[PDB]
Amino acid sequence: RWVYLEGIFTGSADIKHLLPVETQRFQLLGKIQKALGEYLERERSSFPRFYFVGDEDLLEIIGNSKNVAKLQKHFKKMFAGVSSIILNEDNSVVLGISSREGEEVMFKTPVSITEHPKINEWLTLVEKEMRVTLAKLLAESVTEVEIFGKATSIDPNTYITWIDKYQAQLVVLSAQIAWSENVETALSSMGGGGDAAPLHSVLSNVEVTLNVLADSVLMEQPPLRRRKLEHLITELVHQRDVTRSLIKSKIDNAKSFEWLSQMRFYFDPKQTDVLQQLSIQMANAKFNYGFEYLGVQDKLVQTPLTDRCYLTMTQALEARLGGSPFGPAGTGKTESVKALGHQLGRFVLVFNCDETFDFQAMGRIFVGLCQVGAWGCFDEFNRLEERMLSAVSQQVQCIQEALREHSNPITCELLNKQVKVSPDMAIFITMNPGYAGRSNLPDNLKKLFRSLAMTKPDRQLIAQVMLYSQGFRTAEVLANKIVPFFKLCDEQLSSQSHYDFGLRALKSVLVSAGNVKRERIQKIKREIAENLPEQEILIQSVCETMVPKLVAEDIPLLFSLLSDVFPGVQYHRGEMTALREELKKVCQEMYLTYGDGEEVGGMWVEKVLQLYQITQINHGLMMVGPSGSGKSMAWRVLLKALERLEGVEGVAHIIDPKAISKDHLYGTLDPNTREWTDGLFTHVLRKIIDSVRGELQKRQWIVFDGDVDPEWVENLNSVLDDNKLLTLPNGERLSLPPNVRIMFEVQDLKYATLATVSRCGMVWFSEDVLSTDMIFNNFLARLRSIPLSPMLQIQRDAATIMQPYFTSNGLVTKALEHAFQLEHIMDLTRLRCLGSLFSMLHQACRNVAQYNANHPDFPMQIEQLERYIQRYLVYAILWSLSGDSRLKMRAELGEYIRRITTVPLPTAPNIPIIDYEVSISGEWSPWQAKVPQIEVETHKVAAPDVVVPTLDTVRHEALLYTWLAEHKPLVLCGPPGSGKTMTLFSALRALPDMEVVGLNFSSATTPELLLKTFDHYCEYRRTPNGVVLAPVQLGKWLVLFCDEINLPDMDKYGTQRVISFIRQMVEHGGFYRTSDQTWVKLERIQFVGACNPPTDPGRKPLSHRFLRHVPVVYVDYPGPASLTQIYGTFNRAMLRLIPSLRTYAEPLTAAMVEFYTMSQERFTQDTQPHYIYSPREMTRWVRGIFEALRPLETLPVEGLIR
Amino acid sequence: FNRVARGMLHQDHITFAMLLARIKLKGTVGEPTYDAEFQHFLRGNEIVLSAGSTPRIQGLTVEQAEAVVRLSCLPAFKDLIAKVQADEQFGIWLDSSSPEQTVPYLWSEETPATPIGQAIHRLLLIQAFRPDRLLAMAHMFVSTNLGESFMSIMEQPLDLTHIVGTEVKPNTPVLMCSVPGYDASGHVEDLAAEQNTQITSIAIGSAEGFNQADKAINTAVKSGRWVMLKNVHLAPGWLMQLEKKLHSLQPHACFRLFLTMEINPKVPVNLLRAGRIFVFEPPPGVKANMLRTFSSIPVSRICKSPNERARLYFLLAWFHAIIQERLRYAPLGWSKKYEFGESDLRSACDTVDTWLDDTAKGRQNISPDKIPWSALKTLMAQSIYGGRVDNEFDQRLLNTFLERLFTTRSFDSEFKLACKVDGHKDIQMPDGIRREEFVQWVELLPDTQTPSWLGLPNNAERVLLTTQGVDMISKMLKMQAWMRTLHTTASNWLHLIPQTLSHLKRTVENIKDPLFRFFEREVKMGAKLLQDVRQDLADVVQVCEGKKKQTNYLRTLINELVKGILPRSWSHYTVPAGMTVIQWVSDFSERIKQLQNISLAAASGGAKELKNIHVCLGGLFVPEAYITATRQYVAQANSWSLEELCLEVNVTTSQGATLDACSFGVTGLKLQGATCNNNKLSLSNAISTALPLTQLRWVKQTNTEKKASVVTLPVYLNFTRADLIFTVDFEIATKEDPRSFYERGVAVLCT
Ligand SMILES: Nc1ncnc2c1ncn2[C@@H]1O[C@H](COP(=O)(O)OP(=O)(O)OP(=O)(O)O)[C@@H](O)[C@H]1O
Ligand SMILES: Nc1ncnc2c1ncn2[C@@H]1O[C@H](COP(=O)(O)OP(=O)(O)O)[C@@H](O)[C@H]1O
Ligand SMILES: Nc1ncnc2c1ncn2[C@@H]1O[C@H](COP(=O)(O)OP(=O)(O)O)[C@@H](O)[C@H]1O
Ligand code: VO4
Ligand SMILES: [Mg+2]
Repeated sequence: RWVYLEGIFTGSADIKHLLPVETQRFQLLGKIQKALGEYLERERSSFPRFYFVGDEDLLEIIGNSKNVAKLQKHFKKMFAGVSSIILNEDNSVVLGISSREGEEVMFKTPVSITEHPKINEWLTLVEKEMRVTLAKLLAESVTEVEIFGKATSIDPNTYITWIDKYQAQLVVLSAQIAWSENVETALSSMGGGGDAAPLHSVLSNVEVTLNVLADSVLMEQPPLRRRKLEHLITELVHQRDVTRSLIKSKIDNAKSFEWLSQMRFYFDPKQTDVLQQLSIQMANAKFNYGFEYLGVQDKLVQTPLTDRCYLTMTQALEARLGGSPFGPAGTGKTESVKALGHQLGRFVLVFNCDETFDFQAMGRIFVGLCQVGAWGCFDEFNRLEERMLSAVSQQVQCIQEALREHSNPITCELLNKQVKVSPDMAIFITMNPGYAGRSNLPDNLKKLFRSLAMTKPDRQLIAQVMLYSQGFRTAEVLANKIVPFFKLCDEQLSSQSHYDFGLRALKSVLVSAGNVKRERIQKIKREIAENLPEQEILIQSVCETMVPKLVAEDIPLLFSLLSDVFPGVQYHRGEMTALREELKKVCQEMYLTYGDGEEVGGMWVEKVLQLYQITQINHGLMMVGPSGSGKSMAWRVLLKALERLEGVEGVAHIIDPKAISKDHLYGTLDPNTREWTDGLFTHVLRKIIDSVRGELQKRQWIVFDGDVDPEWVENLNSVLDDNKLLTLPNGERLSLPPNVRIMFEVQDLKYATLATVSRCGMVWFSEDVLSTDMIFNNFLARLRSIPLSPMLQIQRDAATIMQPYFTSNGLVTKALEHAFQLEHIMDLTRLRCLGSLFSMLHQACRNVAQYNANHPDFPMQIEQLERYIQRYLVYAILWSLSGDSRLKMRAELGEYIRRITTVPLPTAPNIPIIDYEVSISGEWSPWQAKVPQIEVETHKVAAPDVVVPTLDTVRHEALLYTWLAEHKPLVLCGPPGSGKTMTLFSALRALPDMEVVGLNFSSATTPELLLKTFDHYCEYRRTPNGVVLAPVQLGKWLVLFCDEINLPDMDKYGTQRVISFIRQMVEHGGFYRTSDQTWVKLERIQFVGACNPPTDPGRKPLSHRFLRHVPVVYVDYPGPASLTQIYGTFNRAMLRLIPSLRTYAEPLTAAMVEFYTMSQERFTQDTQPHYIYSPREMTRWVRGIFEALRPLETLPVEGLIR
Repeated sequence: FNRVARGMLHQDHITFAMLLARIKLKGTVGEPTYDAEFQHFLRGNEIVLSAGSTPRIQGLTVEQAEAVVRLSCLPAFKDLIAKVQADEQFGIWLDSSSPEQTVPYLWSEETPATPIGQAIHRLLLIQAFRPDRLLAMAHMFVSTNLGESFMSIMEQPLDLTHIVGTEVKPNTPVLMCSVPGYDASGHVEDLAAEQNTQITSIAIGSAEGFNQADKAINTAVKSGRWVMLKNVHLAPGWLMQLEKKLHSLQPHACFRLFLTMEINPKVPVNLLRAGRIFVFEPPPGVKANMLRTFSSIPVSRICKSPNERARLYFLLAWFHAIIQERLRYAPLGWSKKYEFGESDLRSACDTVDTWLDDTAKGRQNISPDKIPWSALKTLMAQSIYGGRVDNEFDQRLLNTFLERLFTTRSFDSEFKLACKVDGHKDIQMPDGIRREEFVQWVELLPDTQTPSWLGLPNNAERVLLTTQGVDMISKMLKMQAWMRTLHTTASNWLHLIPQTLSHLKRTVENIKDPLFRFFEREVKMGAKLLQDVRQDLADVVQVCEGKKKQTNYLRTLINELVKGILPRSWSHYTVPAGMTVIQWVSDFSERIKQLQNISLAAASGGAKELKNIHVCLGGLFVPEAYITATRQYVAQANSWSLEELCLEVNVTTSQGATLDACSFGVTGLKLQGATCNNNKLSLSNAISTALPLTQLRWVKQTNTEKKASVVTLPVYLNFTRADLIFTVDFEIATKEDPRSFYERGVAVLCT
């Protein structure tokens, strides 16, 4: 209320001067607010395109009357192709229109802002003058093309001069109008009965003009003229096909349906001063070409399917309906709708509609489309919630029925007000039936549109025409080779989630082939000449696009197919020497292995190079592969190498999309105030677009590392296709700058629709890409550097000690490949084991450092350190590769390690090695020496903090202390009540500088629990060179004990939001606060989780992307003898208040344990959900008997059993 | 009956009529209650019989013999077995077109039964022998109880205005429930316009529709108007609130509230009870289609242009009827369940109107050969009814119908709308000039509609009719530990499925061969699923012995396995929807045994034995990969390229197996409605016919247009025609029409 008006009053200077009376009247709120709203509405009524503008920018536009240079940012959204206005020297008279591609359109009569100071007045004048100037230039170009249209053997010079003189859309119109008049005249002349055909003359004229164009495109041209020739060649090939068909079918009359069904043009220049000179008619429709400047748009090949689409869409445009094409993904529905819209010269606004598009949003959009008379193509209209699909049916029907009064001002009912409806507007909806995340339309709405099925586009024709326009002399043979190649790849190769052999892939191959041809021409010219091997260029582009996504088994299949379709053709990949040396250097500064060919690290460098190629071609990427494959390192290395090679600073924004609600990822708009607040992705994109800090000159990489499901990805469908635009429910449109790449670092695409898979370039990272010894080399290289100076010296000689074991076929590799054959409570992934092993080896080095500190004289020499490290290696291998399995599997792994290795090992012949620790003197010491026969006080038995030492207790506590010293997150998984919380708290009570905070995870837990915990226990939010979240208690480390970590429910696409949040804030060390979108970095925060086995009811297996950073320790139920000792201790403790029951302390415990065993095998969780029997019951048993016995002084054994 | 059936589906009309007939029968004068026979009619299939089923003179099938020996239990039919084998005309009667019209007298009665007694006895005989006609006999039964023309108002178009002005009180809302693909809002918009009654229509949703609808109801009940709430099944809570609100309004008369909804089980029950239910459904039969199409189109709109316009609409209507009633035969007819709706007919009429106005500027008596046939045969094949068509086989079907109807030679006198409609009778084109003549021609249509009217074969509804009859009887009858079992099931399955199959050896020469690459991929996938299925069943066995515990996966697997649902884990190759676990397991055993035979053949020989084996296309994970691999093999064996290759198929029933160097054998293909006496097809009345050892040859393409007698038959994986493998070119025999092949839904099935 008050704040909004105060903010908007200060946005401009002259606005305070405007309406000066109310300035003191405000500084009665309802009347002022409604007066301002009515001012904005009547201003939008004066210039209808203001309805495309929001108030926050309309106020600027009206206020910035004097500074016209400010207006040159709002024109990109008020118009279709207009980008800037060409003004006079004093910026008082606008002289013309400038497209974003640099194609001026100079007004015949300039608008002088001096005599039309009001913004709406001269904006309307410039719109009208743009229409008039386009009409007049089209008339002149039509006359010019009529001069040499009726002739043969056109000289290329005059034709090229005409092409360069006039605008691209005007050129295309000129050629089609001339052809339409020629064919009308020929069929009229032969309409007086069957006679000789002057139609052959028109066919020959088209053929010779096409030959001229093909030769003109063989030689190098300026890029703008190259695009003009592209358009003309596509068009005239279409005209040639049409005329050839007419001659074949022997049409004699201008009224035959073989000619009426063709889309025809009629220019009547003597029309008296209106934009209605040009009339475009198909079978029975009749549209007046709207003179909207479209800059230079990319024309489509007019295939028979596109002709059917034109027929149906024009038929639906007649009778004031709407067009509703549908089909699989990537069949040209959106682009065909846009092609028709620009063909008639219509302002076409594309919207990508998601469920956030509601009744009010669609109503405001329709207000805009009606006031301006602009088309609307609502891509994915079935992604709205079916309630809103029903609700907006009322609005669509209101528009259509009110629009039919024109065929009979005219106004309709939209959002409880009357708006002017123009006949020019249309409504189109493109849909994907049967795809995930899609709603089902009401039958009320399906009758408001005309559906059209677009299932099999004519790909052969598209390939032939595109290659022919690109200058390939063998375009027909190339198309006949390439399209069957794709249909056979779709059949011979295995169907994968990331596999795409549709139309989008073929179009990408064709564009890359054209670029490769141009580059090869330039290279030859550095060293006419049109004997290039064109098939080699095709294989070049195909291997640059279809191979990066190939799985190991489908690579030989694709290459056999290439060898059988293009026999005798050889492919020779480039060397990329400069980028390769830059990559080698960067891999040196990041402790990463570099390789070439078959060397160690080869397949990885091939992967990063393929990634660079796909980055060059595409603007949406997906790095797909099992976790632990080097995707993140690949893209980071490439970003640094490109920064140091090309010299452009590379900035990356990593976002986890599933770690936040898409209301926070894209933003929202409150229903009441109708004010839009940005999300996370939108804020990044707006900062890039509004490059206040020069963000447009850098390499911006927005990476989405997370999970892909058709709920938030589809909001970027309009961003990953040729549109390159992000559409918001606010109606704002954000254009993707050319320096921005969008990538998705994902591990699979099982839950992604084909719609998003086709829009992105797939690079497949196998697990063989990142080999084991490559990780070992990284570990050792980081060890010999990066001090955890005497510390570094210990690290260096320890790494020297460990070297012979970390071999490609050494101890660790064989141990790990054998441990893959064991049974683990959680899925066993290589990186989890390796990470636990590396953290414990770091702890071993820290132990050596601590020892050397404890002996200022006589530090540990090379021999003692050698023995200690080479024994701690075996200890840590056993713990890492079997710390999540039962005792039998741990024993089996120990037996295998004893069988293979030559490290000195304990000599006891019948006990497992896991019972043995390594002392600082490098000797195998039994764990049994560390467990004494404790004597608990006769009080405080079964107390919360009392832990009776046990083998499995000391081993597990030592392991947990090792892991928690390096602040590494970890998880304890086991049956309920087995001692996870007890063991963890015992471990932490040894660490004096850590405070633990408990968190209880239910099925309905969201990252909000974590955020509240941080808001309470970490209330400092500091802002040094960034923002850091730190615990309030200085000098202490906050531990978050997250119990039942695998409990929160998976959504429909297999993602747990809080697990993704934790994984993000552990691996990337922080998160995003959805209040400022600023990255917040964790300081002194670590996590420990406790869970039950995934096999348990209500328990979900955790994601491997999460399991990499957290090793898992399996705490099982104490066995019979373990319980016997644990509770005999408590019994002997409590059976002391009455010194006559002493001899009963031993049977009683046994009795207790005996009963427990029976119950645990009688009433399982199979019978009832609550039949879980745990040592918590024995603890309650002892504590209960103790409470009973505490006050009494004497008691017979009968009372004890009672 | 009329008021109830106006709110029921056509399928349940016969059940309700049979119940009403029972009520009338029990209230008659002195005829027997006939409960002893109705008991056998309803629950006579549950009689347990071990080894008494014996066909006589091989004149009966197993099901027929079982049914007759079950029906022999009744006192009247104690002599069925002797009587059927003592009569020769019974064989003729069994294979008759409409046996229910004339049923032989086989029961023995001491007294001459009343006509209702004969009706029910013939009902039992029809149920025993020819259950396909059972439903068609059931109608006859009702005809003898409630009198014929009892179930006849339903065939007529619905009369909204009479019921709304008469049979509906203001308080009771008018519920209009539409099946998937239908809507009723247009009917009421037309009704309100015709009655000159102002109607306020609102779509329910978005929380503004609620406020607007409440305001509209409030103003309408005190003034007298019509209110529509469209698609009001997306706000069930507000719908409860509306049901509560209507009960206490006491509105002005002439007020009406119409609630348009889809048939979904989440509609409130109390609202259904407090309203008047009208079910809108695709018409039954072409006759009802035509009648309601004509009733929809105003008579003023017909015969405004020259009189030939009247005929156009008629053809149009007839055309629409066909493409509305081929949908009820979705596998054989329209291969996909298209939503050919009333908007299609409205748009077709609009285009016909506009183009016939343009072709003849008012002048009457336009020439039959001067009407713009082209402007309609293509706007309705490429823009109106072809707009919904996905594949090209349905498109060629639509084009066949259009080119056979919308032609100049339809204003003749001997033009035949349909052929072999009664096996020999041809539906003749009516010779009318005015609309009323065509309406009368429609109303005299015989009630012997068969799928042969639609172009489909006459046996395209046998399964559907039997299922309908069984459903009727089940509805009538309804209206009147697992651990041991799973252990036995899983043990039997594990015995049934063979053990794991051996892989294929990788040699230096085998790796290049495309056939070997495909076969290795198949054997590897088969071994992977074989290990998984076998160990899953072994885990279930151990769980059902009590030895092994319960896992979340084991829980899900067992839960969906006792119910007969095929587990999502096992489904990795394409299977028809609704496949049971038992059929799936038999199929899996067949596929694994085929892969085992392949593995032994490959072990015996690497190159000379992977091409001389006959591969079952039905029992193959990816048969498209096999086709591509064979093509690639022929391309590599010679200098030919992949693109310059085409398929020629030759059926070799002799099993001589004289395979050429470019020929691959395939077994297990099934023609749907044609036989191959040679490599030439021929239309037949059998549902499917096995093709033994079709040879596939890859020959270099000549880019020559095929002959007239050659037809392009799709090949699908299974009966669910939802996936194309490839297409075959079969030459047809002499005196055959490829259009008849297209209409009769001839195809080839792998499974
Ligand atoms: N060239 C390399 N040489 C050695 N180790 C490498 C190399 N590239 C990556 N690694 C290591 O491999 C491990 C996993 O790779 P990385 O961190 O790049 O992510 P990823 O497994 O591809 O994906 P994500 O983190 O998304 O699951 C890390 O420990 C990383 O240090
Ligand atoms: N007939 C055609 N000629 C040229 N390009 C085409 C044709 N059909 C599709 N494309 C291209 O393929 C891509 C398909 O994009 P889109 O129009 O969004 O298809 P869909 O809507 O089916 O996903 C576009 O980049 C378009 O340029
Ligand atoms: N060796 C032991 N010493 C002391 N208490 C034990 C021992 N083993 C089991 N317990 C008892 O088992 C219970 C385990 O509880 P806790 O560890 O808090 O939950 P969870 O095991 O589910 O994480 C504790 O109450 C503890 O008293
Ligand atoms: O067919 V799509 O426009 O959803 O890529
Ligand atoms: Mg699209």
